[PDB]
Amino acid sequence: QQELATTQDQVASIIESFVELGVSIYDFTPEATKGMITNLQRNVDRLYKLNVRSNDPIPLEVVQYIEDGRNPDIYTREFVEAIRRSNQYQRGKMHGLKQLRDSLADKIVDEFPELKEPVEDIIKRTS
Amino acid sequence: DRLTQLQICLDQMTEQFCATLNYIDKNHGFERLTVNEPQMSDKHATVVPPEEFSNTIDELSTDIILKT
Amino acid sequence: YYYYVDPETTYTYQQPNPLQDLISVYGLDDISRQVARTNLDGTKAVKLRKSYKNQIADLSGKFSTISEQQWREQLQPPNFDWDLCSSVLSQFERSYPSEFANQ
Amino acid sequence: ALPHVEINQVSLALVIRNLTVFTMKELAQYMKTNVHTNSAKKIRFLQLIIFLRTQFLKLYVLVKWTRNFHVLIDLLNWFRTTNMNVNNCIWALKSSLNSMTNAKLNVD
Repeated sequence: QQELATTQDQVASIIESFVELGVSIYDFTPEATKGMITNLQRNVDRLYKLNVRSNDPIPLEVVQYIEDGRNPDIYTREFVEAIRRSNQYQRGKMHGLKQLRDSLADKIVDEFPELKEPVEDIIKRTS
Repeated sequence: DRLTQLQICLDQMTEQFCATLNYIDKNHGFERLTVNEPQMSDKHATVVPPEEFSNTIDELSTDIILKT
Repeated sequence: YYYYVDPETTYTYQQPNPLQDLISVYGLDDISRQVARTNLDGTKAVKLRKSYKNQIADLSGKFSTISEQQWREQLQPPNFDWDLCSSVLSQFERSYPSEFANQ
Repeated sequence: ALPHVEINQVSLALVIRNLTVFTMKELAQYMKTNVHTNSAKKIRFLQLIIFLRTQFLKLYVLVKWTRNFHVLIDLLNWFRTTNMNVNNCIWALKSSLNSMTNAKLNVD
């Protein structure tokens, strides 16, 4: 997490260099803004190496929210509700499907007794 | 007559093999897991109560036995 | 009977078993505690802006919500000239430009 | 063991890397176009610094959100795969009935 913290810190440093550089070119001495743009490019190169050190990896709604201007907190939140709702959905399908399996299986059990013993093996297999 | 009834009963066996799974694969319920069961958004889930779902499972499980 | 338990194998219940609390199995309960609509105490954990206004609020200045994928499609170090650039920026006269807001 | 996909996501050193590459290309292009002309270099430079500034706002948002990326999606991708696996059999069950009439063959 320290790499993310230092690359984020330098990100804030260089965006602050864009702030003070814009204020400097608005309220315009050369050495201040020349040293400010060399600090800009230096912070750029530290973005290069710092993020090369970091290395972290419509379906890709993240970048869509970054470009359009949305908060990915609702993205990952809808992902929590999607994994929970999908878990209850699949488990519900398997529950009702098991109800059909033992319901119809027991119906065949009371249908004929000579087929009851093997279908018991069917309801006891894959265990 | 005697030859057609076998084909009709067979086609009904297949149509029941599909229709029996069609209802469960479309209308069913979730599970409480350990916290809650119903989601706040139940627009496309059309959750049916477990009573009519169980009775429907019993009926669809009975029709195939009757036809058999 | 034929085709009766013919694939003699223990095709076990699917390894990511939905019968188990998969949120607790994969350890996604902390991020759930962080991003859920309801907090662990009980109050509504919403109050999140539809935009990233909190993180531009971590910065300073007016930020009106306004390319990168195209860069990802076609990806070593660029070039630069110091004396030529310093000679380029050495020009800005003290006269004010046109009309643009400092908002 | 759950299948771990590799596509659908892009690394971070790539987005910042080609980012600042594109920004340096902008500083070179505007650097070559401002010299030729009288009051357009100023507003043009302000436009460049504010546009780069807001793209870098977007990247500030991404970097702050990143606090790995591949693992948090593959689970839901698999949960989406299983549902389709449940739905793929019904169409075959419908095609079998159509395949049975060709085998079925009263007499006058």
